[PDB]
Amino acid sequence: IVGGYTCGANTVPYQVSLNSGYHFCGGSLINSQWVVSAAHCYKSGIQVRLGEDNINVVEGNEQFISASKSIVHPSYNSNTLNNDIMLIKLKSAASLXSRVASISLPTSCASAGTQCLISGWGNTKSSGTSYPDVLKCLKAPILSDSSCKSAYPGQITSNMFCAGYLEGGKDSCQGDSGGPVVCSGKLQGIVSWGSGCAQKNKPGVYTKVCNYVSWIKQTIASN
Amino acid sequence: RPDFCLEPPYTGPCKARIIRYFYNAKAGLCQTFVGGGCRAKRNNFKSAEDCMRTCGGA
Ligand SMILES: [Ca+2]
Ligand SMILES: [Ca+2]
Ligand code: NA
Repeated sequence: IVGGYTCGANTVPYQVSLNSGYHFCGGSLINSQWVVSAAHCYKSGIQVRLGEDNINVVEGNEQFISASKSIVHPSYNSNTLNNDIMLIKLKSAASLXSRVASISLPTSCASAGTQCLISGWGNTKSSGTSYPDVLKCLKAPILSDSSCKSAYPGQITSNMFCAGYLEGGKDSCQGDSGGPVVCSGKLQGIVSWGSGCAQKNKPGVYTKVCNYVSWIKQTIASN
Repeated sequence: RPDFCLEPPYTGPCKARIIRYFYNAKAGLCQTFVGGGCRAKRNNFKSAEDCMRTCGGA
């Protein structure tokens, strides 16, 4: 997260870290046994780390649970990045309380201008590299489909949306993928891609979760 | 033909922070870099062994 702020220990209870010997992606807990992340975050031997703040130190509220299933959307296109969503089943149910909690799926899509909370342990620099110990947060608005397409000609599908600030300086970055974009208590997006990070005229692109609600519910229930 | 082993490492547009390997012709060895998770070029390996086998001596 570039241009953000320190969330505070466990202030984003649904945020999880995907670990494969180190942190490589984020995710959002939607129930005691399931996590939503990005399809490009599909990796081998994933371990989900819940209740995390400082990703480099054991603080006492962590729950490390291995992934028992990692289901990439059947229509994920690795070239266009369309349908960039993945569902991870936890090998054992996570203990939910305040520090570890699920986030609700949307009942309807969000409109342009809606303020959302984006979080993660990704790069905090637009130029260069610096990864935080603690979870970072960022308030950013959902942008119009028209502005998103103008920023990325011939690249934005109906399953993607832009969010951020066109002047640059605030954005999600490498290490944030799979993480949440929560608006009014609903998980509306998944950190996906963008041209660099926090660059002028290049807002972050996110997977439009509201288009997958039925698929998410049915897939989870059938696994 | 252009040797893909001599192309600079490409993180890509996706925002994962996956540690991958690329052959650094200047240093003469396979080094680590951050792969974003999508649109990978060929000088992007999962291990030092894969990188050395494919690009060693380039
Ligand atoms: Ca910790
Ligand atoms: Ca290296
Ligand atoms: Na802390």
